[PDB]
Amino acid sequence: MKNPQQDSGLLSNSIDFRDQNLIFSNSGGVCTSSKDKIENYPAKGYPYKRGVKLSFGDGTTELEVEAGGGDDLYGVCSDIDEFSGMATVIPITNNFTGYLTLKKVNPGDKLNFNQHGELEKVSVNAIALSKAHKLTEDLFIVLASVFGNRA
Amino acid sequence: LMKNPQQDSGLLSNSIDFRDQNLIFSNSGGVCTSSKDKIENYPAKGYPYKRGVKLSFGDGTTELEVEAGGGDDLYGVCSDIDEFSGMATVIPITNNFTGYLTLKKVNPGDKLNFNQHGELEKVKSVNAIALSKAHKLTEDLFIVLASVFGNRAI
Amino acid sequence: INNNLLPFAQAYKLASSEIIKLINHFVLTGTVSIQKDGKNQKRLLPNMYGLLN
Amino acid sequence: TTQLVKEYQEKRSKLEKFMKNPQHDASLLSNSNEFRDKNVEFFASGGTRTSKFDKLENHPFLGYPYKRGVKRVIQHYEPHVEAGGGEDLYGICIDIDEFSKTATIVPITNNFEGYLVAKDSTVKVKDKLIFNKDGALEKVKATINATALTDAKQISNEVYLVKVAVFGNKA
Repeated sequence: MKNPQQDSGLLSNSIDFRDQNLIFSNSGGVCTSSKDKIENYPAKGYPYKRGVKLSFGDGTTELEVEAGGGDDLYGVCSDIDEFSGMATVIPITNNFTGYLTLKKVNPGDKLNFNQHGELEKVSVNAIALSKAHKLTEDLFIVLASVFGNRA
Repeated sequence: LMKNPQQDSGLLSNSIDFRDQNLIFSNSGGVCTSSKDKIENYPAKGYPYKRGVKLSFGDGTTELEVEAGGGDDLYGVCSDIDEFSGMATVIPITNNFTGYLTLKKVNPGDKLNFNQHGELEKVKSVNAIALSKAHKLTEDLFIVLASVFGNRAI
Repeated sequence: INNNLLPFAQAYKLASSEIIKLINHFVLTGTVSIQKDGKNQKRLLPNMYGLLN
Repeated sequence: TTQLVKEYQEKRSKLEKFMKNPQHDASLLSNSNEFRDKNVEFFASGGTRTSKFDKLENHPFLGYPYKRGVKRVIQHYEPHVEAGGGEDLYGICIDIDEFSKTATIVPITNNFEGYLVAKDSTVKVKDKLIFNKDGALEKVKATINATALTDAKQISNEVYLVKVAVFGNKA
């Protein structure tokens, strides 16, 4: 869940302005252009902040996006609407720079998406712009810039 | 070395003609530009003007920069530089570009690839095709009209 | 005629007619599709039903 | 005379087969009141889903590259685009103005979703497709990543349209 469902017990202190963006609720990218192509797809599971792949059913229902990677990588999920079950996808043709889930890494390392849509060190897909940031016991994020697929 | 020549010209320019008046090093941007083009700006490390650029990482004290390069590290193509701020305009490799780029010191329709110095050379992993022949601006400076559209498959 | 381009008013009228046909089909059958076979249906939210389904 | 008229009709039909929206005069108004399966036609230009920030380039073309993969060909006149695939693929033609002989092309760097010409009717859903030398999509060494969303649908004796999403190149 992008937004922590459990309510907080205390009001936050809005005095500092540093290191206030390394959160899982942060949706989108650090740098966003007005000419970016954005699509919306039915969500299979929770692909938020993970690479997505197109999955076709038996034909009765339309195609959807599921967390994955490898040669089946189609795009990167940057946002999700839970009420409508909709996943926001930036196509792999379009380049993306933002915080993505990392497999539980130093700047300059070449990262590729695994079968679960998690970035892992090495075809390369992105370059790590920072180090792993731990949000939960198994949840790690990393700032990466995706520039398509190149061997 | 500089987009605008540092030495002031000694004479006025003649502007009665309209043919072959674009083969200059200050012709920034692209010959054919779309209104839906994605453009970024990065700190410059050197003079990557009209050259293939790659991401350069320091010791972490300062932000990353872009430097001339290619091969398996190519990130985009620089098309303009603001000298005062040291800013390099970058068009990502994910977006196709058509314009004049520095050529290594070639017939139309030949396959081109970026070298370690960010210069085009005759051929692997980058889709670049030269649309004209080499134009010599200086004894060591050569330009060529080429179209770069994504990366190829190895 | 060659490029199938229309004025805004006529284009809006035709598009609205098609959308109303789709809405009527949804209200009747409970599914949203543009194929005669009935495949490739749009995945819809729960608690959204028609008279037939 | 009458035989010449018949031959003219035959050649006119053959030429009109390879046309986006051939102009015909009919004696009756065809009825297609059913709103389903009304979009699988040869004159349906563009794509099923279109974004405002899509890049379109108009180029002179040789032959008829409509709904086909196009490659840049340099000859004196400006270079044109010819229907072809393989490793020389440059883009895909989505519309043609025959009066100006100008083809609108989506570059390979931009993803597309729409109906394209297929080599035959041996293409199923979830099938890897490759552009052949004629610019047609054939079932699978694929430099690009194209997956069929539907099955091949026949319109003419050789017209086979299939819904395909192309999202770049492989590695």
